[PDB]
Amino acid sequence: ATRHVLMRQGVLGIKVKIMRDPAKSRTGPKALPDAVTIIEPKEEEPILAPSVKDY
Amino acid sequence: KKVYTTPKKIKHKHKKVKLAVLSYYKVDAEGKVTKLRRECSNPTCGAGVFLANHKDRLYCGKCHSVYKVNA
RNA sequence: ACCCACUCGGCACCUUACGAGAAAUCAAAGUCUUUGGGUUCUGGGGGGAGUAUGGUCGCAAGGCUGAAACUUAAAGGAAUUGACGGAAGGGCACCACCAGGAGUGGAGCCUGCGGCUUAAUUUGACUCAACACGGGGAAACUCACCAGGUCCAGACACAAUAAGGAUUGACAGAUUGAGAGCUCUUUCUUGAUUUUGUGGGUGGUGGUGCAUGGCCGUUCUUAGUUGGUGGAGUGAUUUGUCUGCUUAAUUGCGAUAACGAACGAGACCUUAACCUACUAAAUAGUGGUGCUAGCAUUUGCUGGUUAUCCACUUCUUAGAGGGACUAUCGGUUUCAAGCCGAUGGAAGUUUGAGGCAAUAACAGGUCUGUGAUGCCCUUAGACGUUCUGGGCCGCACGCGCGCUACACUGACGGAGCCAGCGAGUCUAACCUUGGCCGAGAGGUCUUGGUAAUCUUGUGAAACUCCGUCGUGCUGGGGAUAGAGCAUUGUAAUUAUUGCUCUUCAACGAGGAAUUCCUAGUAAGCGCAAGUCAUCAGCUUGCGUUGAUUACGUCCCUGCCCUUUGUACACACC
Ligand SMILES: [Mg+2]
Ligand SMILES: [Mg+2]
Ligand SMILES: [Mg+2]
Ligand SMILES: [Mg+2]
Ligand SMILES: [Mg+2]
Ligand SMILES: [Mg+2]
Ligand SMILES: [Mg+2]
Ligand SMILES: [Mg+2]
Ligand SMILES: [Mg+2]
Ligand SMILES: [Mg+2]
Ligand SMILES: [Mg+2]
Ligand SMILES: [Mg+2]
Ligand SMILES: [Mg+2]
Ligand SMILES: [Mg+2]
Ligand SMILES: [Mg+2]
Ligand SMILES: [Mg+2]
Ligand SMILES: [Mg+2]
Ligand SMILES: [Mg+2]
Ligand SMILES: [Mg+2]
Ligand SMILES: [Mg+2]
Ligand SMILES: [Mg+2]
Ligand SMILES: [Mg+2]
Ligand SMILES: [Mg+2]
Ligand SMILES: [Mg+2]
Ligand SMILES: [Mg+2]
Ligand SMILES: [Mg+2]
Ligand SMILES: [Mg+2]
Ligand SMILES: [Mg+2]
Ligand SMILES: [Mg+2]
Ligand SMILES: [Mg+2]
Ligand SMILES: [Mg+2]
Ligand SMILES: [Mg+2]
Ligand SMILES: [Zn+2]
Repeated sequence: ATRHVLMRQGVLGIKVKIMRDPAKSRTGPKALPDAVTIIEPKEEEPILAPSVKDY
Repeated sequence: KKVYTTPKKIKHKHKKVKLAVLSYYKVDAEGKVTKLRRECSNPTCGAGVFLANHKDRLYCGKCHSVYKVNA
């Protein structure tokens, strides 16, 4: 948003540029196209040679 | 830049005159009153408005330009 | 003579930094506030000045020694980052060439800028990045220009004129372009609303774009900018940000005192390509079924059909999704990023086209878009506003974008007859079918449509096709001009525009130069929209026909990057 402010000498241009948090976006895309999330795997306990449960 | 040319002839506006307007009613002694210069016949005019007398001319001024009636 | 090793004394060189230093750099310029080996010489802000004077040397030019008055806040050293260079070295690009295309420049006319002219020819802009730009196609308007005529729309406060009237208007005539009571003749009207004055406002397409906001153009068809911690430097700073390689790209690969991130790029967004799959549609259609016309008569072919119903979604339309990742493979290369061909595929040039766009530069443009604005100008004999009329179009010429032409791949007459992006009427007079009258322009009576519903399938134009001409400034070309009919509008003369007939110029391919452009592109062709009462030779889009030639390069041109140099830093204006 931009505003002419009027002083004795003249006019000053006001230009404000505000960046609201993408994560909070609510009703619209909630991060940048730049944003690449990876989901973190789990640790694995190997072997446990074949055994079968019975219900 | 450029400025100020005249043929002369600088004018001036309406005069309006003054006098003292209303002496025209003729009041006889004890006590009655006659009215000089008969008034106007239009319905927007209230019988207090007269007709100016020039030549061929008795004309109404309360209705702005309206209805010269010659007598 | 050569070699190898040692050693003195030499001309140098490399690497280092315990040290030094303002730094560049120094094996001395190191052993210095932890200050002392011996000794000679010089200097104590810049200038005045190596000047004056005296002494002395010389043949002379000159050498030596050598002040001060006065003046002045810096001069100055090394290094740093920028800026610039008429320094190199790499690059990048059809606003650059290569190869070619189509031209422009030559001609006619159309328009813009200049000059000239003029009562006025209002004005902004001058290389790219001014000249069909100001949306700038002006008959009034617009208008700012010129010749003239009214108006206050001078808020408000103070003071005065003044209810014995402060002030307003005016019929007819004079007057005026004017049926302007402008002003005057004359004499009614009018009633505290104004008038005169000072102060103060206001209005202005008056000035200043070199006072500013805003917006915009260019650098930029660019690839550039920044910070964490870590390395260097006393420091400003630097490295990260780089030899090479690679991309359109600071895009990456890689190399590596850097590692890992941020903006810009990319991602993103829009539109264009693909959905016999999903959800649907009498404002979209296809099929079937009725109703029906013509021809063949064997059923068939081709149409008409207010919904007459059945059924559907391939066309279409727009919701929802899927698809491409340069995938597969084969080449090549630091077998790295990539690049290359085939295959597959709707699509493989960033899939094509845009939109968006970092910091930084300009005294770039715009007070003539604004009730954005500072200052100055003016403010009532107005630069305000309006009314009347002319002018921006004025024509010995110079320059720019273009339009139409020189024809036979053509003009002309018939004829076949194919789009998309569009837009449209309520306080109306728009998009308009159809029918009637008109050679044409056009008029008139109806009609639907606020529109996927009516205009429209916008039956556009190049074009295809059968002919008339036959290469002759020709039947190519249509300037110029005359006469006649219509149309927009209060108004058309200097002829808004259109038609009809007659007139039939230049131009026989255009000199030096010079622009745009690499694929559904170029170029040819028309349409729709902007503007608009009328007026497109212009623009913004769109489809129709559809190539030749590159797949490269740094030679001209331009610009980016490092290296370099600097006495610039208000930065080569
Ligand atoms: Mg030495
Ligand atoms: Mg000395
Ligand atoms: Mg001194
Ligand atoms: Mg000396
Ligand atoms: Mg000296
Ligand atoms: Mg000397
Ligand atoms: Mg001497
Ligand atoms: Mg001697
Ligand atoms: Mg002597
Ligand atoms: Mg060429
Ligand atoms: Mg142009
Ligand atoms: Mg224009
Ligand atoms: Mg005018
Ligand atoms: Mg004016
Ligand atoms: Mg400027
Ligand atoms: Mg200037
Ligand atoms: Mg640091
Ligand atoms: Mg750092
Ligand atoms: Mg740096
Ligand atoms: Mg980004
Ligand atoms: Mg793109
Ligand atoms: Mg006028
Ligand atoms: Mg003009
Ligand atoms: Mg269509
Ligand atoms: Mg249609
Ligand atoms: Mg002809
Ligand atoms: Mg050129
Ligand atoms: Mg129209
Ligand atoms: Mg219209
Ligand atoms: Mg015109
Ligand atoms: Mg300086
Ligand atoms: Mg100079
Ligand atoms: Zn009357």
